[PDB]
Amino acid sequence: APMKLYGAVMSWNLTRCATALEEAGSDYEIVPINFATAEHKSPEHLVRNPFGQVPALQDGDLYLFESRAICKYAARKNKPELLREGNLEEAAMVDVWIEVEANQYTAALNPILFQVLISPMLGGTTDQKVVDENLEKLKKVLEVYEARLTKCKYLAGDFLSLADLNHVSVTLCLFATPYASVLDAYPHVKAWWSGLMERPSVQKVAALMKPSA
Amino acid sequence: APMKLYGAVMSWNLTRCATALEEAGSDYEIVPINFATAEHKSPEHLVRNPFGQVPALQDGDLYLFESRAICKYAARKNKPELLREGNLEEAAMVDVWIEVEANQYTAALNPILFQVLISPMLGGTTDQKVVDENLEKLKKVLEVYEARLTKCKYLAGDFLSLADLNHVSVTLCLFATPYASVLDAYPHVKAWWSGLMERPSVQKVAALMKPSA
Ligand SMILES: CCNc1nc(NC(C)C)nc(SC[C@H](NC(=O)CC[C@H](N)C(=O)O)C(=O)NCC(=O)O)n1
Ligand SMILES: CCNc1nc(NC(C)C)nc(SC[C@H](NC(=O)CC[C@H](N)C(=O)O)C(=O)NCC(=O)O)n1
Repeated sequence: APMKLYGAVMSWNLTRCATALEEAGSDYEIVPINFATAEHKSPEHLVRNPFGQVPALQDGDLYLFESRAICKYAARKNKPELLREGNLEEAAMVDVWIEVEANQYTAALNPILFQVLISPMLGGTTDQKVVDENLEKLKKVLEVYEARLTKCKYLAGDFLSLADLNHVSVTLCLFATPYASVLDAYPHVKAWWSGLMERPSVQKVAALMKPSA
Repeated sequence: APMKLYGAVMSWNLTRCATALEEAGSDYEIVPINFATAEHKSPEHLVRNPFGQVPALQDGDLYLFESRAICKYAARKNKPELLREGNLEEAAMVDVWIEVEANQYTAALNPILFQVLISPMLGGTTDQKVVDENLEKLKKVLEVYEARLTKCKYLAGDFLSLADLNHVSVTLCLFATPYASVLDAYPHVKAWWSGLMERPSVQKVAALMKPSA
């Protein structure tokens, strides 16, 4: 009996777990959730995430939330080589660039991507000040990324981590704007990305969320 | 032998490394970085963290950064009970609530903490509407916490774990500001903090912060 990825396939949080599991090879069924009815906020979803969010990933009697916790369990079933926790120096850095995403990448991206995508489709318009400010930010943050792989071939060094995979969900949405010309004038990160895109679980993902939202 | 933790102790990121370090019994020295002279952007420090912030650990010729990455190292070096790896249900409980603090506890404490401590250092002032408006987000996350620590001794189990220790830092800073009464309305969160104040290692950081009494 496979795993249920709860919540909508639009969200890069959720198209984060599924990049984990599809790369994992896990067994995952996505079960969509109704925000319209508030079913993310029932007793029925107040076992799967007691704040009231998605993703979850139910597994037997397992209720795991948060995106990046969830995306880990993918790793330690499926290819634990994604984690690399045979090595307290290699697990070290895989957790450096796991975190560098949540706090330096996404954190600059998110601001561009709910201004050119969440806000407009909600009736507000693109606030271009706040587009510009985080573009800059995401520039800076893109410098480091270039260096890191101007040297190492990847992010936690020279193997496929959970770190890299964690990057694509939200990055695909840049390519859903014309704002992913940033990715190109840094040459080592661009070509890095393509790599992931080439990989054929970005592709299930990169068509998972393409169709509908 | 010895581990190097860079960054001022006024940072509460930095005091969250340097408390995972204490429980784990590691061997760390805190070398100060200093914001005023911009020691953090020194072409020096950009080798311990290319972004330009504290913390970074130095261990060996290995540098880490990102608080949460480096409280992984401490648990994954000198005390592997703290993560419970090799037990996917318990090791997965832990990662979860490591996101929980990151996204639900601190993500509301942050701007409380900034409003009432940092902000007065620059401009004179605290935005009491910010303070009030993340206060109630924090009252909201508490209630889960109350739910979960009636099910459980500690956060991820009845084991102690990274999980509760990653909280200790900001909760302390929370007793700096006048809103540290909010944990009275929730008795089981009160136990568990005060419980976890008894630890040698929480007090070692209690008086790294305040001078002492
Ligand atoms: C462009 C697409 N962006 C978009 N569209 C919509 N549309 C809607 C149907 C909401 N849904 C989503 S995020 C849902 C959200 N999750 C979270 O932010 C959870 C993220 C958390 N840090 C972790 O990874 O668990 C949550 O529960 N919302 C909190 C709540 O409503 O209480 N994204
Ligand atoms: C007594 C005041 N304590 C105080 N005052 C200020 N701001 C003002 C006081 C000036 N800074 C903070 S710590 C959070 C942040 N570090 C980063 O977030 C680090 C990024 C990463 N997530 C991490 O955990 O290391 C930063 O301070 N680092 C600064 C940096 O970016 O270099 N606290």
